[PDB]
Amino acid sequence: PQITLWKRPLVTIKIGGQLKEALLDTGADDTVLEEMNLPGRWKPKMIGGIGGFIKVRQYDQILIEICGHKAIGTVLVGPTPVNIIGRNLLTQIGCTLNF
Amino acid sequence: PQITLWKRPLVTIKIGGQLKEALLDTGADDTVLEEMNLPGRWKPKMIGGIGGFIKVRQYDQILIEICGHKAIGTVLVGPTPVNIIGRNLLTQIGCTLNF
Repeated sequence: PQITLWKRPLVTIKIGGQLKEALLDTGADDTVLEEMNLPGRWKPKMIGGIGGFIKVRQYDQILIEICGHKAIGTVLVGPTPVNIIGRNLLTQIGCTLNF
Repeated sequence: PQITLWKRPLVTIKIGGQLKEALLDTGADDTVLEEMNLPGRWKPKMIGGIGGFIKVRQYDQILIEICGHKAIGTVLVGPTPVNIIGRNLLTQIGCTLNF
């Protein structure tokens, strides 16, 4: 799919049996999702953005279907107001920027 | 140019006669640059991201050369640790996401 940018690049994702909307974000090193329950063992971690760092939980090898393309990777969970699909997963679905 | 995402999508921009590096960011509604001097008249504004909002100065119709492609649009200036090229300018250079 070719996605233009006049609107926020929001896509449908499926994780843990749940359906959600997430932002395909070229400016995020990592993938960070709003609060939700995931497969158990996690490591503490912090992430920075504009205006301040937040604490998040890091889960490894998590399956995530992004607009129909499966990918497994590290997923962080914490107090972000929007679901963010970062480069770690964008590279897995073969996503690129073009102009 | 086709840009993959294994590394941060940083490009060379030219603004106000200055050369800088900026992040092509699909997750930013606006374009926000680190502190710098611009063409005079500006309006106050705030932007939110992960962990907290910051105050910025909004400048209108600012010329900006992004990796060789000129674009004129609104550019914000404030305390961001990285130069961010948002969707308002990404649409002007015909930038799209593809997978």
